[PDB]
Amino acid sequence: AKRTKKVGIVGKYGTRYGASLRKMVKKIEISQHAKYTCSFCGKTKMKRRAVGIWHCGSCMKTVAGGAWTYNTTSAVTVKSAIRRLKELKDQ
Amino acid sequence: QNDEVAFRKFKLITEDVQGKNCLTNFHGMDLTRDKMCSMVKKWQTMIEAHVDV
Amino acid sequence: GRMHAPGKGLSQSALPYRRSVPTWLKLTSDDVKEQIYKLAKKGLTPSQIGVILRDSHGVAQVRFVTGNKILRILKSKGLAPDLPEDLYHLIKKAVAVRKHLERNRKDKDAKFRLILIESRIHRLARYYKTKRVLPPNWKYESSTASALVA
Amino acid sequence: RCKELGITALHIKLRATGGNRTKTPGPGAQSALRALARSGMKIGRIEDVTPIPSDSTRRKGGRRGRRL
Amino acid sequence: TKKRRNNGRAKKGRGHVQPIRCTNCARCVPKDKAIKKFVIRNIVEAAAVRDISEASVFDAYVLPKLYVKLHYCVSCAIHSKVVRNRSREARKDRTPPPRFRP
Amino acid sequence: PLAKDLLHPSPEEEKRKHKKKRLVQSPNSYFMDVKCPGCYKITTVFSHAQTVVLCVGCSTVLCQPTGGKARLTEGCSFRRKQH
Amino acid sequence: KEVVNKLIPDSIGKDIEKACQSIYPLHDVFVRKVKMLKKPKFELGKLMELHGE
Amino acid sequence: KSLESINSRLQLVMKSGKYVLGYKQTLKMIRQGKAKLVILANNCPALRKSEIEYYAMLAKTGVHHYSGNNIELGTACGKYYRVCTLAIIDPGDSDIIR
Amino acid sequence: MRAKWRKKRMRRLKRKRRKMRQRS
RNA sequence: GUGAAAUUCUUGGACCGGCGCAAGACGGACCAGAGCGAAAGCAUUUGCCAAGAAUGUUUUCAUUAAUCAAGAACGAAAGUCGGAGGUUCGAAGACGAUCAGAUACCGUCGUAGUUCCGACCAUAAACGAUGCCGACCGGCGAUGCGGCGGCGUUAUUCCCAUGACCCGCCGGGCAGCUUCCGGGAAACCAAAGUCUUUGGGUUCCGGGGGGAGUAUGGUUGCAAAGCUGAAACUUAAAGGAAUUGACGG
Ligand SMILES: [Mg+2]
Ligand SMILES: [Mg+2]
Ligand SMILES: [Mg+2]
Ligand SMILES: [Mg+2]
Ligand SMILES: [Mg+2]
Ligand SMILES: [Mg+2]
Ligand SMILES: [Mg+2]
Ligand SMILES: [Mg+2]
Ligand SMILES: [Zn+2]
Ligand SMILES: [Zn+2]
Repeated sequence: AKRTKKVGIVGKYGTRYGASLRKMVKKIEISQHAKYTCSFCGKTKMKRRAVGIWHCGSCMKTVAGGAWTYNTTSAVTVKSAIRRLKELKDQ
Repeated sequence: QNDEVAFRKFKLITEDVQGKNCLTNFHGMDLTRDKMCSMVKKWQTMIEAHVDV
Repeated sequence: GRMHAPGKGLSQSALPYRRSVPTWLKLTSDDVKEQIYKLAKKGLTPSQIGVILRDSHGVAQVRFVTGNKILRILKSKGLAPDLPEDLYHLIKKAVAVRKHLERNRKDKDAKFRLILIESRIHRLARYYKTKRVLPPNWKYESSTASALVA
Repeated sequence: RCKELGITALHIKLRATGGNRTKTPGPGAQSALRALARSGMKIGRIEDVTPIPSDSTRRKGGRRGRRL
Repeated sequence: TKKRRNNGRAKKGRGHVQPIRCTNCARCVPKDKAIKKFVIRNIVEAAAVRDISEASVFDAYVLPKLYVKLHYCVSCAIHSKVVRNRSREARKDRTPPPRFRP
Repeated sequence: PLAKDLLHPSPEEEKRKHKKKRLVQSPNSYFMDVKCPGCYKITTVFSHAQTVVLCVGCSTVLCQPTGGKARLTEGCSFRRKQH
Repeated sequence: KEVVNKLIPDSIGKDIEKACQSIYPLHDVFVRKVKMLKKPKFELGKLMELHGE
Repeated sequence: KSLESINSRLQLVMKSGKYVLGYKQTLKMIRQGKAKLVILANNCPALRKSEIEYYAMLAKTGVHHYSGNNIELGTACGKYYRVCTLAIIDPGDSDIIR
Repeated sequence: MRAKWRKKRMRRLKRKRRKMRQRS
């Protein structure tokens, strides 16, 4: 059955730290402990090892990423901009 | 120009001066305000294009 | 009026009052059946088969010249598609919209169109399961539908 | 002042307030230009140089305007 | 009572029309509701054309026109007398007043 | 007119009216014989064809599908089928 | 040099108008504006041969 | 238009032609000289891709680098598992022109 | 009053009532 | 800067003119009783991505449909939360004026906000103050899209295609003018007609004015608030459309 109405993963914190802080950390913890689909082997086994470090259990590929998500939106936009500037630089 | 149209202007920035003569080179052109405003009319479409070249 | 659009278009096809095969049509029933079988082996849906037959081979209605409809002929020979054509195309459209949506999260218009498409899919599937064309436990799953089409 | 500094002709560039604000030149344009003409100064080209935004920031006064 | 069939604006098959600022008071007026006047006035007064022509360095100089489009809220349009109240029947005609060429 | 004869319309207004709104539905399309120059065989082509029709003996296009009617390639002869 | 001299009568706009007649007629076709974005180092000989011979 | 065409043709290769799914079976079919087309996901390891290309050159068979990945190639094949390499023995649908 | 300002006055009064009831 | 002023900036060069740099907003004029979208809404170029109405169809399925409690998606602006950004404008606030007073209208400055991304909220005169689907019932000239048919002009080219115009027809739209179709209390409406000659299908919803969209209960929401929602008591009128008169800074 459903065990909690809204706290979900931050039910481990009990009544402590405040509702807004628990709500704030809930999404970050979900993204932190989620298992991502590896873009090298295709298996959903890419998970965080340390802060910013993401490892895949299948192909043993370690990727440097975000603290809580596998990649940040900032880095994705940066990669797109770098690709655009590289293809502009040469002709 | 001796007998060209008058609604066209030129920028002609100065690069070098020798003696009492300032020497200019092309810097840009533009139409006059009245010509541009008179060209735009209703019940018609205008097409605007820009290109770096 | 359209099912999911506020459009009241009238563009249809006016089938002629003459049900007789035209005299210049030399094609016999077996020849048309062979053409349908070949075009089905090429992978054409019955709508495309009818379009090709009308455009190129000069047959007006397959039902008029053979006595049977195209899907009837395919099902009789046993090479009719497992999914109905329009249901297949609706699932294909929904899969395409979902593929576009998982990259463009802000496309709320695409979400609205996806909702409309899935409503159409479920209504068509309910009709087909009532007619027992589909298995009675047939269900459209948005996650696993992508392998069923294309 | 121009005559005592040896200038005999003048190109004219009329300007209004421009920008997001009004585009009609003030009451002084006509009299200033006519006085320049009647003072012996020669007149050359005339052109409007009012700043026209391709589109501007929000004009002051609120959405209900200047209530008077 | 519904005074006008079109509600005093040109919006027919639209939901929203972008607003414009009144040229007199800077009021946010819908673009299809505002009174528009496109004045094409000589850049010099008709009293001063002769003096400018005399003081021109050119012989056949064509004086510039001034192209200004004006937008008014109906408050400023009525107060500035460009538009006037009309009788109930006379409100229904859309033909602009004649130019008075002669 | 209070006494329009709905039973016997003349062919002019019968042809101008919409295909569905006629007294009896009649398609506006037809079938045509198409002669490609340099080829002897004859292809029966729909007047409103939605596909590119090709000669089986020559790699030549006969019609280009458009919004309403397939535009025949130039140099190609065509006639009607039984009105 | 021969860009500036050919935009002096705006032959570019005239051939643009001539080229666009098969799509939709155009009447007031001009190069409304050109601006100078980058310049090559100001070689004095080039400026001199633009002014002189 | 190329991606939708290859997806439709791959769907029609299934249910109508002889194929084989996977790396080991693809190599087996290639060295038996009966694989007429090899399709590779761009997710393929570069060493595996290069080796399969060398095998294809030796056997004179075509290689198509699929514009998806092993998950999407598996979906395009109609399967619920990832396929990274596959070989068509005979299409039955003119994916491979005579 | 203007109906909008009666609405605003009523909203202020409703907030005050909610506060007083919560105080118990 | 204003009706006039004043706060304010100014021999420290303020304002003005010129040349550049930086930033963030904003996409004029073209722009229309024009288009698209379920609405909210949507206007710089170019590319990509899916989507769509209308039209054409001698293509296919063959009743799969219309409206819909519960439920679901979207939902202007303002407001809330987190992160960027903050040019202008500008709630609050400060000051200068006006004034009998002036906590305002006017002016100067200026916070939140207005900008982007992510998450809430679910309200507008969210209007056509006008449910959806279907059928019938006047005329006319236009407009946008698609298709069809025709003198001709034009673009290149040698001709037809194909564009740009001209004249018509068909289908779907935004509308407009006229009408003793008919309706209505009338204003007005070709729908607000086809209604005592009352019945095409269906959904939501009103029962004199206040109290009151209030109290209470329940529920959603971080909050603001949203949804459901009385009663006591009070009142003989409140309202709608039109006419005459009076009055109008
Ligand atoms: Mg006033
Ligand atoms: Mg009134
Ligand atoms: Mg609105
Ligand atoms: Mg908002
Ligand atoms: Mg913030
Ligand atoms: Mg200010
Ligand atoms: Mg009903
Ligand atoms: Mg009551
Ligand atoms: Zn991996
Ligand atoms: Zn105003």
